[PDB]
Amino acid sequence: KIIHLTDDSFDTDVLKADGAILVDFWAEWCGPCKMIAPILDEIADEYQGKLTVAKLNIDQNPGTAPKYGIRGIPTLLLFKNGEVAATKVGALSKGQLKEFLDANL
Amino acid sequence: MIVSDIEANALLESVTKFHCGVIYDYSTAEYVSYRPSDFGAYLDALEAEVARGGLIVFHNGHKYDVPALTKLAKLQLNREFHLPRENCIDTLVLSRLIHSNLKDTDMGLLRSGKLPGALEAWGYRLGEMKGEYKDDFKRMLEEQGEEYVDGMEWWNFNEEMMDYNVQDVVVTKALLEKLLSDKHYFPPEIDFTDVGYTTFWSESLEAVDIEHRAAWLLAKQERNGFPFDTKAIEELYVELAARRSELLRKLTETFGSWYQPKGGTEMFCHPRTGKPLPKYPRIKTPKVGGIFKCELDTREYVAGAPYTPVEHVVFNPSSRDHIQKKLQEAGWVPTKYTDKGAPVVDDEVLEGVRVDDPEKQAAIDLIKEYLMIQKRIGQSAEGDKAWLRYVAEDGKIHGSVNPNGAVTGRATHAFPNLAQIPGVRSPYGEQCRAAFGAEHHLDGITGKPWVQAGIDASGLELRCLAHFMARFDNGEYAHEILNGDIHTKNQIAAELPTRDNAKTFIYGFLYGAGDEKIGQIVGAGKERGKELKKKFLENTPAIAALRESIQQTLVEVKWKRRWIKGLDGRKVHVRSPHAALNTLLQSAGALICKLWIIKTEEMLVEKGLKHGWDGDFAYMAWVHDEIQVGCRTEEIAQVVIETAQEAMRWVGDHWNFRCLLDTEGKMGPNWAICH
DNA sequence: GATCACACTACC
DNA sequence: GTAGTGTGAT
Ligand SMILES: [Mg+2]
Repeated sequence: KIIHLTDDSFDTDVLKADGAILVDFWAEWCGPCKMIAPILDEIADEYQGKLTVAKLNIDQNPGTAPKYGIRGIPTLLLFKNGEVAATKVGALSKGQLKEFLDANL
Repeated sequence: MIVSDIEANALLESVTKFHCGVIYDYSTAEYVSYRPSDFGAYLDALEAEVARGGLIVFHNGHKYDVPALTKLAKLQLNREFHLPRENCIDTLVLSRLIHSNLKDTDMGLLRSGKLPGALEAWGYRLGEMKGEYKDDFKRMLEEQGEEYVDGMEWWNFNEEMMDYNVQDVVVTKALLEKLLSDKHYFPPEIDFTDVGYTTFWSESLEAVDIEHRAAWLLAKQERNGFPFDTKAIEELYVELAARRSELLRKLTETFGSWYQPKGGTEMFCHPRTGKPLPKYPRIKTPKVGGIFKCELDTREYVAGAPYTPVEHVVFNPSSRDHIQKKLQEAGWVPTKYTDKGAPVVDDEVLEGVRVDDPEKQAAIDLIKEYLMIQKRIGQSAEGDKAWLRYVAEDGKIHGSVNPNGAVTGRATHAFPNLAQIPGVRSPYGEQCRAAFGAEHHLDGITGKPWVQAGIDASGLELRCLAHFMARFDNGEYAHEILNGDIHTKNQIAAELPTRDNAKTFIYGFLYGAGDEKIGQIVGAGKERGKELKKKFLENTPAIAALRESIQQTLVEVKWKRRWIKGLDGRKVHVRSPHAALNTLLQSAGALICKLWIIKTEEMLVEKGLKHGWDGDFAYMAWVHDEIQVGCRTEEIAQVVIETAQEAMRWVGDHWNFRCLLDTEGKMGPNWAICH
């Protein structure tokens, strides 16, 4: 259910998409990213048709993150109409994520 | 004999006022203080010691006190004051001769904390006086509530300054007596604090006289300066800067930026077991933050939700770690590592790196060019010691020279180091060397550029070796150098394919060329290099004999003696029995070149030529086996060149050298042409 | 099997 | 400012 983005597919998959898209900027060497990954998998399946969860690995795709001023990871950016609607940084739990989404959707 | 010191308002270049001076007279055993209005009486006292055929002791007087007094006497009193070289003794010069195995802060210009080894105590105190005075001054000001301004402690005379001046002489006297107690340089049967100047130089070891003449001459050389073409370097800098930017533009496109952990406070701990995970990047755990305040909380953090602080890093070609990171990702497997375990990333290694991505392979050449460009920019313009930062108002660079800075007796150069200007054979070397030249100095009367005489000692290292092996081969090697062809002789001795291979091979033994570096001359490694050395030595028994004779005087790692006797009799400290022969060779060459430039200047002056820009010639730089001399006319340049050859022959005869010594001179407008 | 100055990064 | 690495010259 999770969309794996690339720098070259970002503009089309995120900025010009319909409906809400949650983007997770992560790296394999980050402990916290590893913590939330399992959480995002369950969120994608639970919110399908309601939300699209996508991931962008900042090591293999170095061009995008800088444009959004990433300063920490994981960084969850909620996009709506090609604009960043909301943003949270850190390994939130299932509940903090669910309430973050429900609240912003 | 008298010991003395002065305090003035600035460094030699801009000193305008005498603050005070102190004189200790051994004949009366009394200290006398001279305040600002006693300047004329101070000079009178110094001239009275000269009238008696006496001696004047200063610590660093050759470079500062003596020329400062001449300058200040003319400026403040309209008086001509010129202490003769023969009447002056310098305890700093003496210390550098006797304690040549020790470093020193060169009167506080160097941070004592960064020097390796121990430091002689009295000299340490003398070098630190300025800094100690400044701290007392600053302390006293603040105790009274007024602001301290950089350098204000030297603007006016005050009694604290006078007290430091007295202490200075007290310590200089102590230092002096400690140095005169060294029986190797000063015969114990003579009291050197009770003799006239002629006795002092004639009864002390020859090295004492030579080091003072060298320091006197090099102080003059520093004052002369090396004429420098500022505009040319400013234009070279624009060119280099533009190329640097273009290389960076190309390299940053090829090697993209990335993120790295940065600013993490706490350690990442496994969420389930709690096991600390020291290797993971450090994290931060928001103390505040939530989803709602319900009104939404538009803050980025959530209390308890950890994250890893990171920073964006752009590829930096000057970073050998960035280079290593990107090349390994491109498939490079390092073979050479450093003690700290880091992969070696130098030009030789980079030359050998092979990665299959064409663009990244080509980018390695861009990286090597970038490192070289930066090297040039740092030396000429951006470094703390860049030429553009040191060129003075007179259009000259006045580099400092420590006449006996190295253990072997070689001089050291700094601020900036004029002995490390890129050679004409290296990238941009021609433009660098061309910017240093007599042509850039316009005569004070006629406005016409001066000309340059560049003179070097011919193959000095091999002739020194020939000299020392003459005891074993009866001059065979020396005979081959000056009559046959020593290079092809060594080529056969070794086995190397061509003559030039032998020239590289021979210089190799001299300038740290290891076995791998040797075999690497014929296209191989260690073995073909470890065999070439052995073969050479078996076919040149005299060198083997020399080596064993040198070590038998040093070893039995128990030492029989930790020093070798130099050509002028001084002790030359030997660091390793293995470095003994090179220590012996480098020392001989250094002393030969030192006496040579001293004798050359004396003969020119004997011929009636005046040393200085207001005269006929000016020493501009002395770089080990070579001197660059500015000359008012081409005719003088010719005389200097001929005189230098005469002086070299005089030196060879003076020390009964077994190999004939020679020089070669070239006349031109700058250092590029006079190479 | 040499002597020495100095710059640039990375870290405190 | 210090430690580690390299380059500039003989
Ligand atoms: Mg002084």
